[PDB]
Amino acid sequence: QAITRAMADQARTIRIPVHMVEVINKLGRIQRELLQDLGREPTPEELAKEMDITPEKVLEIQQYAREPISLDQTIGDEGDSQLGDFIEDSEAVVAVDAVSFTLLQDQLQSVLDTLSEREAGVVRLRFGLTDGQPRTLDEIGQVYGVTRERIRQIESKTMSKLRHPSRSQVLRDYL
Amino acid sequence: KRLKVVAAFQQSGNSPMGMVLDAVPVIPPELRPMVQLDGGRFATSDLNDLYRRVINRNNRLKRLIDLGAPEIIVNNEKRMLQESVDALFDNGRRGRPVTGPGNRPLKSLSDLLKGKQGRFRQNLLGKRVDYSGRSVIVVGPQLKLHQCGLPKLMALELFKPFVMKRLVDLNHAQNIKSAKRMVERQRPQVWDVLE
Amino acid sequence: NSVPGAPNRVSFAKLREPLEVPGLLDVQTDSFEWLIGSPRWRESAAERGDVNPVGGLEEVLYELSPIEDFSGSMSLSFSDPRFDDVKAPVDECKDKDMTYAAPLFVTAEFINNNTGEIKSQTVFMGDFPMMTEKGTFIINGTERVVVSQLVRSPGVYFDETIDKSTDKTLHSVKVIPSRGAWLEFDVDKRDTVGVRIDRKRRQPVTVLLKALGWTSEQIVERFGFSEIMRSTLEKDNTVGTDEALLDIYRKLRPGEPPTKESAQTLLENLFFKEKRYDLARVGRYKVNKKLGLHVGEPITSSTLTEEDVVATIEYLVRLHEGQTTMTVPGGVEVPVETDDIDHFGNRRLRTVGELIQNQIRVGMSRMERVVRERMTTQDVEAITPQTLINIRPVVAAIKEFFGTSQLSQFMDQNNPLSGLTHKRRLSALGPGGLSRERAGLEVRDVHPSHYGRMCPIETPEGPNIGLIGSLSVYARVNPFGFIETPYRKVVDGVVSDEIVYLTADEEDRHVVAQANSPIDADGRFVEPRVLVRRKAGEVEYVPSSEVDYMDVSPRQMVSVATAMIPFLEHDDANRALMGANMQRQAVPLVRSEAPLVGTGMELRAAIDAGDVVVAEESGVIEEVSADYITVMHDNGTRRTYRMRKFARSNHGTCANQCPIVDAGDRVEAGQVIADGPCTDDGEMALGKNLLVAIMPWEGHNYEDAIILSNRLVEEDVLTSIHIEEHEIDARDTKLGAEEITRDIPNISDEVLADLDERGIVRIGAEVRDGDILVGKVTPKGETELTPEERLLRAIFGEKAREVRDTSLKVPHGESGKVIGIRVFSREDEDELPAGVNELVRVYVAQKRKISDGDKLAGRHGNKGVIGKILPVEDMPFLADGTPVDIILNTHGVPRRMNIGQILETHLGWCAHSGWKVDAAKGVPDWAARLPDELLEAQPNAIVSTPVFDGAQEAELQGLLSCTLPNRDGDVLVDADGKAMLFDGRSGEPFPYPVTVGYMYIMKLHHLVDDKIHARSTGPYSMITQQPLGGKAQFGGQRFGEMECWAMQAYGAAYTLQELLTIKSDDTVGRVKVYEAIVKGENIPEPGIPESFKVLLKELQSLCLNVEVLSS
Amino acid sequence: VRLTFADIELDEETHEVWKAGQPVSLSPTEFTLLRYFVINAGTVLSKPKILDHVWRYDFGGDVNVVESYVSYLRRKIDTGEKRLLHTLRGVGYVLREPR
Amino acid sequence: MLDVNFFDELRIGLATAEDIRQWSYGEVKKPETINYRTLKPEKDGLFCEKIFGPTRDWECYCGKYKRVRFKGIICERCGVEVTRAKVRRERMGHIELA
Ligand SMILES: [Zn+2]
Repeated sequence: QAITRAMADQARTIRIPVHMVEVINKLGRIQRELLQDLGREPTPEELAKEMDITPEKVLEIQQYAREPISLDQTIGDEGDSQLGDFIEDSEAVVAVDAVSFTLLQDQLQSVLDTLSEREAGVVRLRFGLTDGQPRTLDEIGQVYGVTRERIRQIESKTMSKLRHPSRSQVLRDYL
Repeated sequence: KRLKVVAAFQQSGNSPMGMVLDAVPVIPPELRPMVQLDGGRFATSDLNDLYRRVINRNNRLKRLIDLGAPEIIVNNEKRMLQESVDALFDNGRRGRPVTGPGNRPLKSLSDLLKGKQGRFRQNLLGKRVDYSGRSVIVVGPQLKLHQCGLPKLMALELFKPFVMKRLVDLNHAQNIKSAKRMVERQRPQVWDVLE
Repeated sequence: NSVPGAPNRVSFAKLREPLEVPGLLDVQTDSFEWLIGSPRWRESAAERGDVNPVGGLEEVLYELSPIEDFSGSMSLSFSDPRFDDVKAPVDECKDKDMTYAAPLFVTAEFINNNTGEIKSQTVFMGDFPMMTEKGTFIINGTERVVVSQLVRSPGVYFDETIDKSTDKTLHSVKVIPSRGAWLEFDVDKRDTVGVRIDRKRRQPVTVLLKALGWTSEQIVERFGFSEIMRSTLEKDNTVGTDEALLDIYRKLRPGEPPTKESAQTLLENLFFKEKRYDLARVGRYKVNKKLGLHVGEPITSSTLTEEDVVATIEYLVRLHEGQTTMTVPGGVEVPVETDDIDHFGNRRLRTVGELIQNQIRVGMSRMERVVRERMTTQDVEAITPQTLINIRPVVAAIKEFFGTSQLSQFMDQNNPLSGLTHKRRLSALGPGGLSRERAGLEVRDVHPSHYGRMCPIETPEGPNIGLIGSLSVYARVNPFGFIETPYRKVVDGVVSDEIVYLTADEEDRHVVAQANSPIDADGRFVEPRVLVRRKAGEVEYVPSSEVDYMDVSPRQMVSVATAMIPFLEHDDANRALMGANMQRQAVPLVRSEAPLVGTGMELRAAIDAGDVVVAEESGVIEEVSADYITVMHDNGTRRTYRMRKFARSNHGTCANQCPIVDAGDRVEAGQVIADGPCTDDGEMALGKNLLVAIMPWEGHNYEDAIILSNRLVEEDVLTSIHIEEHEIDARDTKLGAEEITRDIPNISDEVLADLDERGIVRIGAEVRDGDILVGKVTPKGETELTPEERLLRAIFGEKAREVRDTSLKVPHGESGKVIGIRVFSREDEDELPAGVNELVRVYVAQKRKISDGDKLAGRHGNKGVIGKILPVEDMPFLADGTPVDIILNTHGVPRRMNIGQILETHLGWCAHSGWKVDAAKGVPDWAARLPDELLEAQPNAIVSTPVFDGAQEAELQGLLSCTLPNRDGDVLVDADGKAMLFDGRSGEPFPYPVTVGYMYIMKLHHLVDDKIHARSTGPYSMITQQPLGGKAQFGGQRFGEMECWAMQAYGAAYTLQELLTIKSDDTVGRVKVYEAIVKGENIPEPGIPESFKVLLKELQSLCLNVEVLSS
Repeated sequence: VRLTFADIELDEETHEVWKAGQPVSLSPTEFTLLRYFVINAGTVLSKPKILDHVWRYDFGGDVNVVESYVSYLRRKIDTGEKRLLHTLRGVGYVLREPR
Repeated sequence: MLDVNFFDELRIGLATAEDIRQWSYGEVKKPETINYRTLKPEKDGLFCEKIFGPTRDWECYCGKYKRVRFKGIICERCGVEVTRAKVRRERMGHIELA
């Protein structure tokens, strides 16, 4: 019992609960004993009957049973390079989209400055441009001394005057 | 021979207490990353295996010592803890190196600083750089000394932001986002603005 | 000829070959037949050692049986290894990427010794991979070839050393048995003996000799003449066999307490038991032959015998004493000499059969361990053979052998020659072999014993020089793994046609003669003293009556790839080596014209390559077509040969197969039917015949450069199709699934016009870099949607587009048309991997013209890129007005010792023009030795020239003398070989004649398109923010520290700083500099590199207190 | 241009739904939830994602709203205990025809 | 210590336990790295979000804070400080040996 608990809980790089590894081991056992009795690897559908579960769960078990690989092993036939040399950092900054976004917000501010300063402030606080907090209509009213319905009318004015195709063309290309 | 080290210890304010170890630091996770290679397969830096081993040994030692155990078991566990520590710091320095799958030694911290594969000689003295390329050379008998040939595609890819700023300056593409596809489609107006 | 479809290749051979070259694939086909035990191997083994005809699988099964239990009341046996039919044909298996295999069945035998029970269960053992006719294994659809390797043959190896102190010739021996413990006997600085066992530098012979149950009485009986051993016996300091046994146990197995039986059993368990130490059958035979122990006894009991140790000790001592013949009591006398390690008599050949059998054996042992474990725990009398047998380890072992083992790599096929030389090649690397750093200068040399066994030319020129080689054309593998070659035998100046086969060590006892010797049609040589090769590699003169053997033919010490070079004897070894290397790297053209001048090996190589379909059975041709051919046999039934068109090779080269027969012409069994990628009319054709000018031309051919005519571009003379395969996997993810549709967000129309409504490209639509190939829509998930997007969607009405367009973009630097679609899906009920739902593989092909930068080379090793493709007007042209085709630099010829290329050029011009030797007033003297049917020739004829028995200089002079013109009266090439050329630029005739002729030129697989790379800003690695490397990713050139040294030498500090800081490492610096050269702003100061900080963190976390001090 | 799955039929023009052909009226936000489901039929939706997209970003309430809503959709369309609108614990909700 | 390229000395010496526990942002006490289902770091594991810092930018483990407005303030529930992801490159931990 102690050895089995240790193997289930501690011998895996990715931790798996004992209930799950028990069924994984049962699946491996039944598959490797059915290989001899059939002479052919069984498609999950059939092992699903032995496990009395849907084959989707069997496939999920199989894709969970795989273990992580090492980033130091030489992948080349001869020894000159490591696997980690071929891995791209997803979180790394592409350095083009960031610059594009800088000019993109420049274009945004230039376009919105065409609109009225009241409307510009309304949309700025509406979607959280000056800050990271988009604000509710009542906040816009209390910072403008106006009712929420008039801010709704202001929003209607903003996104209507915004659809005017001169703005539409100069902002559409940037995508 | 003994003086040339004991005198160095004496002159400095370095206590030899740290020359033995009581706690072990942990390298930041990003320097020992687990990146999910596409397809569900994971990949780790093999330092995490050693860290797991030493953590397991330490936890078991804690359990044995605070549970009450024969001295043989506790001493053996301490021995394995020591072995795990040296394997972490210097794999294969003494005894058989600790291998994993495929019967290959695991990388330790010291293994990252040795030979042409170490941090120094591979990633600090020399580095891979941007704005570069490689091609086959041919004889240039009609050229001058200061001149040299350059393939058109090679120059186009090398001078990317330069031509972007130039073409946008020439109004080739109202916007740089347009200039992306403007250059990557290799439309004819890029060649003169490149030249 | 002697081949039904052989084109008439007139050859300058002076002598007839007593035998034709064998099947060049026999080094693998025969081994696999022996491993299987097929009747084809059975009948051959019936006359070459039928004393014990045993298959490799049979051998290992008999070795394992009978496995026993702890007590002995239970037993299991294996017997009768039988196979079954293949699961699927070769083409079908390669199409749907499974492994070409057949089931394996072995009848087990479970015996209950206590009471008596027989259970003959027929147990399935797995899908054993099988070798195809071409000799290529197929695993997961790809073509894989297992290459034979060379290892030290297990046995004894007496060596001699100098102590460099008193000039005393020390001696040593190393019993190197496979799967066993080493034993070393030697003589140290003094006159004692070193008998170190398992690297323990102690224990002279006294302790071992007494531990073998012997007393000093027998030792002094055997050794009364050896002053070296008598003194050692005097200073034994240990008396009593038990004392010696316990001393050995102490110095061999410390830690455990010894007993009266621990060491006694340990000695037998170490060297006299088969469970821990067993030199192979070949090792036992080698020991027997070297020591003369057994000469007429069947080989058995692979475990070491007591006589062997005593014989080894006596041999070592007598060698130390300086004798010449040692006789064991009870065995035939053997010579006393040290054993070389590079001689081919001591280097085996672990072929495919041995390697597969060894991996089978390790799997056999693993499952046997499992069987033994289950054989006791499980209750008795409820046991069936199925219960014990677990076949998982065996299939795991064979699969792990075939994949990820440098002894079994990809079958590189850019031409039939590369396929041929991938097999029949000898490697020195791998498990049990030596690595490059392990390889000293002694291994890489060419031992004199290689003559005829292994070719001394075909070798990679990189760091693996001397390790990987290729087998000769006439060589054969002996049943024990030794490389064996045939040779004629001569008696009293009479050479018989009896062909005997001799191993490497067998040639020591005899004397082999010159391959080309003045035979007088009765065997006698005109002069007695003939150049012969002696035992120790010495070449001296020997009277005719003294020689006993003579070589089969010339080109016996040569390989198939390096037997195609005409005038080989005129080329230097280095340039011949290089040319043999580029022979494998030729690419298949669209015409594949036969060379004007070649060697007779081309036809046989093309036929045996396997990619040229051969009519197995004779008969008339019922119907012929591009896609299929149906031959009407002589007896009722017919045979159809499905053809392969534009099949992608393993190296992105076409594999077109065009038929060369007619509608009603009778064909003969063994005749060529359709030509392969690099064949025409059934013979090798790796290049084209081109006019050559050896003059320098305005420096455009300076330093090995070549300039070609644009006619080759227009006429498509040098152009090769390149098939490229792109894969996309549509797996399962917690986003749902990936659909192959057209619903890709934010796409235009002119890019989507050539893509069908099923998510793939229309068959026959041209694409280039960056175009959309397969539309794999993927749910994007969710992240921080930029506020700007929220504003943007209200200006044009764009929907959310909740899916990421993870489609196929055609990568940079390639284009072309689309061949076809091979689509796999789970809905199609195929064996796709777990989680994977759809697999689509698209094929893209383009016609790659010749261009500057492409590498061209002849067969003599003259390489070089294309300096310029200039129009036909701008080239020298003869008085006939024919523009020259190619131009080579003259400086490269004399300085590289490749004089053979101009000889080939002269012969090619002669063949192109034709000749009629005027043998009216007697035969000319040069033509007297020149054979018949050569004095007359037609224009554009084909001639052959064996590498070492070929056309002489005088014959070439005579051919140049008679050079009948084409259509008018014009002898453009004079007697000396030069010719008159007019400049195409200025128009005045060149002041001096220049030699012209036809030379064979082939395109190499080093095209400039695959080697051009540029990168502005790509991806970066995880640990350090440096860019990646290689054309597969965006790459980025590596700036090594040596280039940094040159950087410092100039003193250009700022350039080095930028290179190491902002172009490579500093992330903030990277984004800032990009912003700088998009805003036109001045480039800012470099920051602190991130890799240095990462180093600092490793030092800090390595328990090293590291701190950077401001002041 | 109408959106269909199994027996559920959608008309985006005048905002009404069909469940194998008998009338039904439905609340606005629940309608939007059903629209987000059918437009991503064949893709699983995660709750934070739903409250992000169909629901306004300034939503400062608890999470139980989304389960109450999907319970409304179940009791409206998938009256049976087993449903075409499946639930994954901690992963969100999705529209699957049961296998 | 703050790396503005104004350096005059690089000093290296022995690292006592006090120095390393001064550097550490917590103690690792569990040999767990990534949950097999949610693919997120565990608590007090080798990839501890609380110890080595946030993975996503301006996000806590429990999702209590997900906006750049919170800066430096440590979540009171999961204990994860809200800052950039580069601290995962910077911050380091330690193990207390028994
Ligand atoms: Zn939190």
